[PDB]
Parts: sequence; structure tokens; C-alpha cells
Amino acid sequence: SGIFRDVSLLHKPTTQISDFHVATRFNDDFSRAVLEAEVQMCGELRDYLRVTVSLWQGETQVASGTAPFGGEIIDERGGYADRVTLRLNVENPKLWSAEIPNLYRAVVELHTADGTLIEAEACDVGFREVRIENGLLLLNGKPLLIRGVNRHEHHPLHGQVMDEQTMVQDILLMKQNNFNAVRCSHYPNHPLWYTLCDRYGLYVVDEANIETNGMVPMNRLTDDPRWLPAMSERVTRMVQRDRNHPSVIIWSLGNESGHGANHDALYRWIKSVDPSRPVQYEGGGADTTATDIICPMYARVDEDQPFPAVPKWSIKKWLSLPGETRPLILCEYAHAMGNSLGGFAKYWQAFRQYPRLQGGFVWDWVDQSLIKYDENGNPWSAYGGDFGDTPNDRQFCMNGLVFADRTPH
Amino acid sequence: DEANIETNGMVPMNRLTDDPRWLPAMSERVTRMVQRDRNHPSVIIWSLGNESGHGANHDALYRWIKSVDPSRPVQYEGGGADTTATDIICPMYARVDEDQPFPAVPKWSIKKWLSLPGETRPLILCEYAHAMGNSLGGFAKYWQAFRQYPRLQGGFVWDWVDQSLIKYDENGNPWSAYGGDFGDTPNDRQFCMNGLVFADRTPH
Ligand SMILES: [Mg+2]
Ligand SMILES: [Mg+2]
Ligand code: NA
Ligand code: NA
Ligand code: NA
Ligand code: NA
Repeated sequence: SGIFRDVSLLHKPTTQISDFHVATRFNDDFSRAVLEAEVQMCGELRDYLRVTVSLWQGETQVASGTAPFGGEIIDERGGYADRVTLRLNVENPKLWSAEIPNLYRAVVELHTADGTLIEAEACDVGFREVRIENGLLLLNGKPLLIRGVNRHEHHPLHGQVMDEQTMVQDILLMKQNNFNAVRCSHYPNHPLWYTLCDRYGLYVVDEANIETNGMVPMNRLTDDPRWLPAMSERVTRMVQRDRNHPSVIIWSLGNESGHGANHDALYRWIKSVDPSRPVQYEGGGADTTATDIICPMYARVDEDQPFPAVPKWSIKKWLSLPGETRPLILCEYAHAMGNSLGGFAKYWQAFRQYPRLQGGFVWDWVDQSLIKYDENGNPWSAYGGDFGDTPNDRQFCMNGLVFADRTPH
Repeated sequence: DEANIETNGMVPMNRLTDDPRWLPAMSERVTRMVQRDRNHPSVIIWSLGNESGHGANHDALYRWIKSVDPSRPVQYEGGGADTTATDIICPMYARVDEDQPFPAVPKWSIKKWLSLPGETRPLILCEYAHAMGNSLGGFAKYWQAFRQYPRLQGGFVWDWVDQSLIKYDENGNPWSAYGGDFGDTPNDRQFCMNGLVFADRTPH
């Protein structure tokens, strides 16, 4: 517990940019794109206001558009007079991927038409399209193969406080070890993480901070309408904050909360508000109506585990169950606890062999061990119960490919 | 029940089946079979023939059947086993786990075939586990997969009975003959004996 992320003070003008969303759509071969940026303002709405969105590739301005406020008519009562959408055509855009994280910079200027900049906001833009078609998850029209890992925000000395150095260190090692994707198990991350995955190039699954694993049955709260509002905020505010980051390619509804009607409602909300990214969610059996991707945790390659209600079928058999057509990407596999990863190669052979087997995210990146000091004052790695904590789950907090100080296992 | 149409020896295999001048002759082999056997309950699936590639004549006949007798699915393996002329993926000799990616008509592992992008049909091998000589090695492997995968619905082993013919030696004693044993040439030697049982019905 505590104030474990940054605290800051922001000054905004009375007439200001209150939100902005950037989308990139493409022609059939990705040789042409349209960048569309919807901008909303709060404050003093007057005819002289304008929005200029300019797109830069390095120090070169590749495109720009200026428009007064007032969006298209949307219904019988009119349109959003406090919003404007700029559309910029971009030819032969440099596409973003984890392989080549090409980025442009979009600058959003709120200003008077005669030239006074009120304020400007901006973001890195990655031209990429994410879509599932014919059962496959495609990125820029090509099917991905996710070499993913789940990563908690953990530091042996600072607990859950993240810092730039540490994040960088993890992203370098991930890449140096041929990972191309990370799942935010199981909550939105510190904001700099996204900046870094955008820039270094990692595909990201951004996950709502919703986990009710300990309930009995697990969907007791998620199927309860009285918990819809609390859950809604966790999903909606995440999307509102992270929707312009190219690194985020998939949204997840949370983790181990069973399958409740709240999930269905929220799945739909995202699909309406942000059609650019698939939505996934493993609870309730990993292939529920609340997921665009079959995203089991620990389903084996050839061996079925037919538990009642939420069986974990062999991943190869799961893809072809009668009527199933979705791609399958394990949200968690290859539990790296202690001396483990036995059978890892079996997964990779299947993934390469079956098109719709598109990978998975290893559980997990770093052991959650904490440093304790002995009588002599020498540091030692502690786990569950080492702080008097009880009940506790002992060494179950250490499941990483790397030790808490980033030394590899 | 399978129409008497096989043009395996053409190059390419569908040279006649894709030619409309052969549509009439092919059509009678299909339509006349259906006219004859359509009242038999034992017939559950119609087949457009065998090893004749995939030509437009197959598509035309596939629809004819679907149109006159909606009661039984239509299958046909030619052209890759999963063409538009078949309601069932029905490969011959596709393996359980191993892919055989031949160009144009690959034979995927059956487990994988089921799940190719967009595929939804059931898969029943029209021929598998070629029982020629001392064979049937790996037969359990197919059965374990058919039981584990709902859409893997079995197959037809190749084949029931050895096609050997009886010849008689000088003393008049009979012996089992195969390709070339009658002066026939060219011939394919022992490839006519692929049965689970010998010609006389004794089991292998
Ligand atoms: Mg305990
Ligand atoms: Mg010969
Ligand atoms: Na694959
Ligand atoms: Na754990
Ligand atoms: Na089966
Ligand atoms: Na033969």
C-alpha cells in the first residue's frame, strides 16, 4: 500500500484540450493511410478557436490539418460543438511493429485562428493496424507469432515502485532474449512503460485492474450488477488513458474473475469505443463470449485437462472444437517457478506448425522476491511468510525467468 | 457410394474433369448412380469418384447432387481434399501429426488441417493406413487422435482385400500372383496387394 507512483502538478489553461484520440486506417496494401485525430475541448467555446494537428517524421512535417470546432451532426439534437476531427492523409507511411518501431510525432495545437497557441498536447504515433481476420490476429496484414512474457511491476528493494532504469533494463533483456510482447499482468502499468514499449518496440496487452480470484465461485462479483460500476471504471479509465499508444495492441478485461455479465457488457463497451484493437479475457474458460482470442492459462500442447465447466483442452484440439474459429494465444504458459520450463520446446513447435496457434505469454518475467537483511546486515532473498505474513503462499511469488535483481535463471 | 470416375493417369490429374466436353460422360456416371441407389439406407454419403484432380465438372456435379438429394452429404478428395466440391475434408494418407506440404495439394497433419484459417468441416480420411504387406505400423496413432478430436470422425483403411489372382504351377498347384505375373507390362508389381486380408479371406 501507499503512494507508489508519481505525484505531479499540471497547469492547464481554462480553454483546453480535454481529450484527444488518434487513429490510423490503411488501404489494402498499407501504402496509404489516413490519420484521424478527434479532439475535445473544455472551457470557452468561441468561433475563433481552431485545432491544428501536424504530423512529423523527425524534423520533417509530413502532414497537417486545421479546422474550427464543431463535429458532424450525430443526431436529432445536432453534433459536438466542443469537438473536431482532423483527417490527414499520409502516403507510404513507415509502419510500426515490434520488429521496427517506426514512430511519427503528432502535435495537437489548440489556438486562435489568428495565430495564438493556447496550449499544445502531443503523442508518438505508430502507424499500424491490428485486426483478426479469418481466425488470425494480423498486424499490418501479417499474422503475428507472439513471443510474450507476463511482467509484474516488482523491485526487490522498492516493492511495487517502478523507475526508468529498471523498466529499461527489463525491456532490453526481453528483447535481447527474443521476446516481442508483454502482458501487463494484471493492471495498467506506470505510464512510462508504454512510452518505452512504443519506442523500443514490444506488443502490449493492456489489462484492467480487475482480479477477484478468491471469490467463490470466481464470478460472484463480476456477474453482480452492483459491481458493474466499480468494474466499469477500471476498464473505461484504462482505455481512456492508453488508447493512443501504438504498443498496446490488445485490451484485456482483467484476470481470474470468472465470467460475469459485467464482462460481457464491458467487452462490448470497448468494442464500441475502440474498434482498433481486439479484446481478450481468460476467465470462465478462456473462450467465452467476452473474448476475441482463445486465451487460456496453462493449457498443455497435446494433453487435455477436462475440468468441469472450465476445461483446459490441448491447445491444438481447442482450435478445432465444433464451431470454433478464433486465434489462440496463451495469456499464461510455461510456469517458470524454480527449476522449470521443462517442455518449453513442445509449445514452440506447435506454435510454428499451426497457423492459429499464435503464441503466448510466459508466466512470468521476474521473481517477486524481496530483500531482507540478516543480523550481520547481509541481504537475502525473502518470499511468502518471511515477514510474519500469514496465511501466505510461500515461494509461489517466485515464478520468474529472471531473479529479482535481473540476473537470469 | 462412389461414381465410377477415376482419371488418375492424366497430366495434370484434372485434364478431363476440368474440360466441359467431358462433362456429359462424367455426369452420367454420377447421376445414374444416384438414380439407382438413392433408396438405400446404408448409403450415407455420395462420392464424386477418385483421383481425378479437381475440375469444374466436379463442382457442377457436386451441386447437382446436393440439389436432387439433400439427404446425404457429398464428398470428393481430388484437388487437395478440401475443395469446393466436398462437404467433408477427406484426404488420403494424410498423417496424424506430420505435415506433407506438397505444392498445390499438401497433405496436412489431420489435427492441423481441421483448424486451418476459416476451415470448419469434419475430416474423415477417405483412405489411410495403407495395409500392404507387413504394415499398419502407427495405426493406434490415428485412433487416439480420432477419439480426442471431435471433428476427426474416422476414416477408411486402404484396403480390405489383397488383389492377388490365382495361377497354377507345372504340377497344377495354385499360387498367388501379382502385377507382371501374366506377362502384363508395364505393371505395378505387388502394389495390387494392400489388404487387411489375403485374397482368400484369411486375415493378415
Ligand atoms: Mg499457506
Ligand atoms: Mg513397373
Ligand atoms: Na502459429
Ligand atoms: Na505466483
Ligand atoms: Na473424433
Ligand atoms: Na494399390
